[PDB]
Amino acid sequence: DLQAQRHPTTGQILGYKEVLLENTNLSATTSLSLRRPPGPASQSLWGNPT
Amino acid sequence: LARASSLEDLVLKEQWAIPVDATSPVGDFYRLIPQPAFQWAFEPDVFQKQAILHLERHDSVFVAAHTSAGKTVVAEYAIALAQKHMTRTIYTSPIKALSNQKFRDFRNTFGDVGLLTGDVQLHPEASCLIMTTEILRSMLYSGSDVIRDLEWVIFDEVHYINDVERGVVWEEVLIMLPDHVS
Amino acid sequence: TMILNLLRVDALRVEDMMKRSFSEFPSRKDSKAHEQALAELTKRLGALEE
Amino acid sequence: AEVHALEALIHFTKKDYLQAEKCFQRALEKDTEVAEYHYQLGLTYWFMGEETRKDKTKALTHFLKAARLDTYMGKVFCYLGHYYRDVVGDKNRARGCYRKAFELDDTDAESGAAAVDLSVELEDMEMALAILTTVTQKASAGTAKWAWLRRGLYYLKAGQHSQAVADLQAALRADPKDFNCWESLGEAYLSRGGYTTALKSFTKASELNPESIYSVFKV
RNA sequence: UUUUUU
Repeated sequence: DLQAQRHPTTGQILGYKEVLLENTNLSATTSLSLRRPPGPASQSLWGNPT
Repeated sequence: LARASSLEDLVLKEQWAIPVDATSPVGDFYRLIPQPAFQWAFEPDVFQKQAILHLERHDSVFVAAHTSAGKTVVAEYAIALAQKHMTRTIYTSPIKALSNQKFRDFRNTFGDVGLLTGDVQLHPEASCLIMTTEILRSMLYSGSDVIRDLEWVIFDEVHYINDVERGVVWEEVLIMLPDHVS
Repeated sequence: TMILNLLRVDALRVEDMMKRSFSEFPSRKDSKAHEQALAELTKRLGALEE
Repeated sequence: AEVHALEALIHFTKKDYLQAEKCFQRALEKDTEVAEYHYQLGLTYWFMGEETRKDKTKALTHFLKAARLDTYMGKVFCYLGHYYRDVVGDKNRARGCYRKAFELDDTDAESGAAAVDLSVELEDMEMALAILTTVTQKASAGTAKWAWLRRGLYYLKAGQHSQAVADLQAALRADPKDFNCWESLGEAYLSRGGYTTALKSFTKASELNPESIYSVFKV
């Protein structure tokens, strides 16, 4: 992801360093957590199987 | 330093339901909460002041009042707090005809209020969506990505649980609600 | 509709909703006391000789 | 004679002026009042006068040492111990006497915020959380942003987003203009589920201080 | 011989 860095006090962007993502291989139709990708697209609010 | 270093370092070393009293406690509503999220043209009564005192800490009230015009002060202070925090709030009414004038009054009182019902879908992107409970029950079974931004769910008339053909909706909703939603 | 919307999902079973219903509250109110009494009274039977 | 009064007035005049008079006031006070605790007031005045320009490795530093040996019971010598441990001289005992000077004389955020910040900069962390909790009960309505922000970030390092968001919300309710708090709160919402509240918060963060690239990029 | 929601 190339995440930002933060000064330990009054956090300021020292530099951008790459780290490993951890909640990939997670999907909207096979996972029930608030970490999954948002959704297919703008979509019908209700009435959605799968 | 050797002696001064030491001379400095030696000196250097369950109930689950709280029946808050109706009348007695509150005496000081303005010392704390000096910037209320909403300001009326009159004085909020004692029990409404206590309810606001507990809504500040993000607790979960159960108002049970007499007059229909006393509860909506809490019901719009929660929306003022929601707009202050940038989050979203869902006000849910059972009657299809009751959720029209409530919509009118909430759009007139402040900013953006979307409405969702069986046929109306005015602005389904606002921060005070007004719906019928069967629509919240239908978008709890799927994700619908609105649940990601909620703070408050204002069940308006929760004494319809005693109904014979719709009392199961209120309990399917009260069960499926995630934990971060007061 | 309830049965369909819960069989569809894998990590949720239909008896969970039945357990959590208000009409089951009196039976399921002091449930933690029931399991603690069972798990610490099974110990007390674990005393007697065969 | 006005011994204490005249010396104090001369020191005050020296403070109003440059540190030239300070050398005379310090020498006169040290020569005249030979003590350790009553002398500690003149020692602290001489160190406050000398700290402007003088290096004072022995004139004020030993004076501050005598004032530290004259540590008073109540709210009279903790700030001296804090200022004595500024940057050097066994920084671990410097952290110890910040902890002592803020544990005894916990009065205002100014001393309090610097004290807690320097405490948390050292390795130990599970002591800062208790301090933050203690300050948190005495937060009346806002007006404790120096505590709220640090405790929110400290809660942000762990995966405990509910309390962290609440803390940052309280901090902004205190004063809703520091863009750093808005950006950090937006990041807090984005760490957990919320997507449109993070967007709204980041837009608000960028609208004021429109110089910040990170906020617009995140938007 | 009234009332109600996807």
